[PDB]
Amino acid sequence: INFTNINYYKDSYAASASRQDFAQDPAKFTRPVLDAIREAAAPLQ
Amino acid sequence: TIWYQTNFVVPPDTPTEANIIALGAAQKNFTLKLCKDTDEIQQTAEYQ
Amino acid sequence: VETILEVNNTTGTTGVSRLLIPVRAQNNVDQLCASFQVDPGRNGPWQSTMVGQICRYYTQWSGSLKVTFMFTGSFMATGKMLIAYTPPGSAQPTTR
Amino acid sequence: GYSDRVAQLTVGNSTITTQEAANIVLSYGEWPEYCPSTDATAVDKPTRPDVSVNRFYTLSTKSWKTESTGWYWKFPDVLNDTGVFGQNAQFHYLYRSGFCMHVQCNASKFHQGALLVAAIPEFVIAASSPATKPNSQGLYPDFAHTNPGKDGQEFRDPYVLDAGIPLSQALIFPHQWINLRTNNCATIIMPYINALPFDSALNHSNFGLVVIPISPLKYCNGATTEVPITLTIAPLNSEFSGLRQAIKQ
Amino acid sequence: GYSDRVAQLTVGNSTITTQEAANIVLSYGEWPEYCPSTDATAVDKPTRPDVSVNRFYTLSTKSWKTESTGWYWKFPDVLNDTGVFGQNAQFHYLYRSGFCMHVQCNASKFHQGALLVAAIPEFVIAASSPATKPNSQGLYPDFAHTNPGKDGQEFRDPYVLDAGIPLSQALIFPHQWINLRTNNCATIIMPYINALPFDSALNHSNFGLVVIPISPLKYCNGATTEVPITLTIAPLNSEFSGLRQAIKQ
Amino acid sequence: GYSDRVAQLTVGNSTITTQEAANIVLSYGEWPEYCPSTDATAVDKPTRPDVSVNRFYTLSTKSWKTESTGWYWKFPDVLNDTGVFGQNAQFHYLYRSGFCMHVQCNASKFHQGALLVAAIPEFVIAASSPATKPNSQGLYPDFAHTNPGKDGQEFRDPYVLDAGIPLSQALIFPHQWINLRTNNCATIIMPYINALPFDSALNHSNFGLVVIPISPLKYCNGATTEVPITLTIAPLNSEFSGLRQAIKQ
Amino acid sequence: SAVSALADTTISRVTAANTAASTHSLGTGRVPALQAAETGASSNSSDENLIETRCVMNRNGVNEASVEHFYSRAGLVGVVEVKDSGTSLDGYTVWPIDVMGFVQQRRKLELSTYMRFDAEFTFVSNLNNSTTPGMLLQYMYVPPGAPKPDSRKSYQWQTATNPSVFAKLSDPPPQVSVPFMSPATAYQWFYDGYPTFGEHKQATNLQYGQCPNNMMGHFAIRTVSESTTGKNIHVRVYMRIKHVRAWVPRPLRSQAYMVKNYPTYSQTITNTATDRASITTTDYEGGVPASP
Ligand SMILES: CCCCCCCCCCCCCCCCCC(=O)O
Repeated sequence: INFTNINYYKDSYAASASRQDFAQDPAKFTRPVLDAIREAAAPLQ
Repeated sequence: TIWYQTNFVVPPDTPTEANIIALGAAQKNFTLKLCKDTDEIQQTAEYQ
Repeated sequence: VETILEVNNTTGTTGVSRLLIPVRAQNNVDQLCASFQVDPGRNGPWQSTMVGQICRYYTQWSGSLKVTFMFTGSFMATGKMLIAYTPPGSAQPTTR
Repeated sequence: GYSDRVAQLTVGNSTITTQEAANIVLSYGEWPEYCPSTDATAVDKPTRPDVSVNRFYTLSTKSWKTESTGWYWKFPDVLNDTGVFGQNAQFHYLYRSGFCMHVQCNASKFHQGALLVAAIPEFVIAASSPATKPNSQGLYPDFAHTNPGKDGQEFRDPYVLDAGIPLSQALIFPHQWINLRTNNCATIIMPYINALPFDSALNHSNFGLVVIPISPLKYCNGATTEVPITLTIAPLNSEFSGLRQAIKQ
Repeated sequence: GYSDRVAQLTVGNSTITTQEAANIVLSYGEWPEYCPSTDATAVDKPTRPDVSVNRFYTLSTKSWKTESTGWYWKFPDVLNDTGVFGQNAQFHYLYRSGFCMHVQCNASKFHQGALLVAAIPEFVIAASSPATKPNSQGLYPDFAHTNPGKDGQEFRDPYVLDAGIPLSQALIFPHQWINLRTNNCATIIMPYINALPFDSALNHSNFGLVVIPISPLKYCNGATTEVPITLTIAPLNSEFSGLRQAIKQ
Repeated sequence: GYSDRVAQLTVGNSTITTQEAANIVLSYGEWPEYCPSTDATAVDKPTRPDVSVNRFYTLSTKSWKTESTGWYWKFPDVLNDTGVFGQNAQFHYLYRSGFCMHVQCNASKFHQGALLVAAIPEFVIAASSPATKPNSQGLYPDFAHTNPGKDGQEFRDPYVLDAGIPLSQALIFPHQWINLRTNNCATIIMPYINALPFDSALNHSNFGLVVIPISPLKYCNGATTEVPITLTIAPLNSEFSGLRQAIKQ
Repeated sequence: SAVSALADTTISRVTAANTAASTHSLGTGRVPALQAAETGASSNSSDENLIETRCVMNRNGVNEASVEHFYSRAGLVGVVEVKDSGTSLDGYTVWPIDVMGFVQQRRKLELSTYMRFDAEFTFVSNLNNSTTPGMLLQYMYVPPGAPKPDSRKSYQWQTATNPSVFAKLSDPPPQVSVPFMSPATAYQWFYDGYPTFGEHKQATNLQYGQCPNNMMGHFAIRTVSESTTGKNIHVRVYMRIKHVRAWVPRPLRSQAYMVKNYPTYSQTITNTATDRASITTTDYEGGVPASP
């Protein structure tokens, strides 16, 4: 029984840290290219 | 380690020495644990 | 994200020159080009990498690493390299 | 499942062709877009001079030498005095736009070297102080180094990007290499990145555009020595608001 | 409907890449296979050390010269003292395996020459006698010429394959050319060929692996003179039976 | 509902028969097993040399005397230099296996004495210091006492197992007695016990194998004096991963 | 009801990527190892395609590497001395709120270009000998434009609108949660520009890079006293960042900082990687080779 993530004040920014929304999307930094390259292919053909 | 499988062969009139650039990164199954404080930069006084 | 390894972190090498692995035409066969350890948090070539600098903010790491080598010679220059990763227990190999 | 080596970029009345191209970098996977009404704050109707300003501008050509350190530009600053774009940037208080930066450097199959072409958002230029404490003038860079104009500024310490950050990690930014054995151009499409929907094109420079030779240019006697590097850019989806008297700087 | 020039051979923990490859020769159209229970004769359960022995071994590098005659190896003999394969060949009486021989020789686009890479089953080496009748020692080749080890042995008379058979007909064997203008490697997958299901890896050599320069290596002054030839092989589907004390030879 | 006195243990090409056997101890009621994919951590494909290494090795024979204290071995260390198992332990970084330890000691119906055969996991050997404080060399045992090899090491103080723990409680470990009036052998099947799925067979010794005479050997004049004790072991479900150059120690 | 809400509050584990089993491949046209780093994209090569891997159902948790967990850790951001002895009998001090004064918090923050977050400020105040006698302190937050105090008795301490915290030294550290206060959408640790128009031909040019969207006023601290107390108080301000949003990651600073609000490195540039003897030396003795 967990009793946490409860806000005691009227303003929302007084709540604790929001640690339930882990998202991972590395494509925007690792593959920022237009023509998607397959792994098994020669990239420049 | 990097070894010469064969030689580095060039025709005439082209540089005989070149460079290899190494780019390191992590794979999809990379993970970190037990966040701590780094030891990269030191400080002896406040930056005022 | 792939970032440049500072493999040429030798004394005397300054500036951008520290990011280059020199390769040249050999007079003998089966010679050693360069070497480095693959411990990301260890003082060495991995200090210059984004993975190497974020690893220093954490105690323990796990997973496969990845090194991409880019040859920057002439279009006319050809060659073949053997890049070997030696698991723990052995020192740096002395021969190919 | 691969990328073709030939490419043609047509925007406005300009067209750029290349036959040895690596790819086209779409920075952070987002295309340039106009400000949505959900994110806008100014109430004046913006002007969108579609084809008169969104077009390729060939701005500066630097000669790559064996001891070159590199050069950098600031995107809004490099176009503030050219064409219809410069006028709209001078006549309007507010401005926003993406761009498509295209760096061109061709050499023979007997040359070698590699450039690092990166688009650095909020590229704050640092000054290197000679360990002087009392807040001397040499603690902050002059205006010629922060806003180089269209001629660009050559790096003093490319190893630290003239900003105290290591060059080796500059690949965290939208980047591309020009490896003379592989390709002769680098294309980066960059959307408008800023904490504000609009901003002044005169005070604030949204992006820094660096071109740094990692592997030095090397060739043998007899080859063409003058190997230029040309920077061509084009604003994309550029808007302007807050019309008033033209202000130079 | 054609063969690609690039190829990658992955077996065990080893991987070989090539970018100028002709094809891969599958000798006699049969893949290496384990001994079927219908053809086996020994009743002891064989050991199959899958990935510890079936892997690529880079063994010897010979320097191709303009007056080179060629070299030859014997397949089981060349691996009898290397790695986990050598140990299993020394600890077990019986052995069988195929292999994938890979010969590597790269040179510039300004060199020329062609090698003949062939895998000769039961390559019995002949001795050239000086017309001597009385069964002298010079009537049979010494052990250094029949089992050269990992260093290989250079041909004395490549025209007759050191066996009295004409070199011109050696193409009846599973072969491949290394033509410097076309490719830089030669791959031959060879199944276990023998009149017995198993055999001793120490006494009997199943295959001879020859590399003979038909068209001599020629280049002009200024090119790289040292042009090596590297032999990399890998056993396939290797079994061993009849365990006992390790026997060297 | 009982246990038969005769037994035969067949693994690999080895077979051990006994006609006066007590039982077979299955340590902690778990059989040796290969590492499940749920518990593995290394991504390299392991090698499983089934019958070449999983076989009985007769290693050492110690002579039981009336004033003997006992002997101990370390399981991975005692096989690191014998047979195909030793080679795979030297060529691979990672290793895991169970074993079936079999201690043989026969004597006439006119001899008497009892051995305690126990398999101690993580048998850390202690040094007995002569009450010396300043961290002298005599504070830690040398390598000959921690890794005795195949000859084993005879106990200095069997009463405390050379580890400061009382011998009387060593029966908390998987054990078996060799009571000369009852049986002449002791069999212990031990699964791989370690906090890691794999580990180095050279640095870490998973189990200590002790043979301690509790009731001393006694006989009358005329009986055979030389009463040997033979240790035969066999790895079970042994895997190896991380192939590299063979490392001795 | 809301019982289902409170039950689903434990940190749920999402594991790292699994590794699938793979085998050897002998053919042409399939080259997952060959890449083109010039395209600016990182290599998409997998382990499965370069070696023969096993099936590993990975169960290592990745939740600790999130931006929130990386930043939601209170670090020192300011040290304020309330001098009330010796030559400065002020009993009050007005500290300009700037979180770029200390390296550990600064380097972590500069990992990103823009950040939008709420903060939880904590004040650890004590005397020089680390003792905490009962002494009433007032920590008043002075937003940009509010009148700043100039003495321990001035009218600004009435705080009829300014938020103010009263706490003795002996109490547990005061702690308040501060919202995202900024005219912009996010705080901007790097502002490549100037705040005002003009020629910018000044000899110093100290205005370069100063974005007023980050300047959030001052923290006025005083001892609620009738006269001088003769005791100096040190207030350590700790900022814990919550509800974090980061944009445009940057290289982590490699040169030592020199000033608070500016990137400025010494002319003696330190290498990012420590030096070694040559390019072919590693300090790892390893084990004894079995057969050299
Ligand atoms: C009762 C007293 C409470 C204190 C109120 C603190 C308010 C702090 C504002 C939020 C801090 C984050 C923004 C800091 C940005 C300035 C950094 C800089 O660019 O130098």
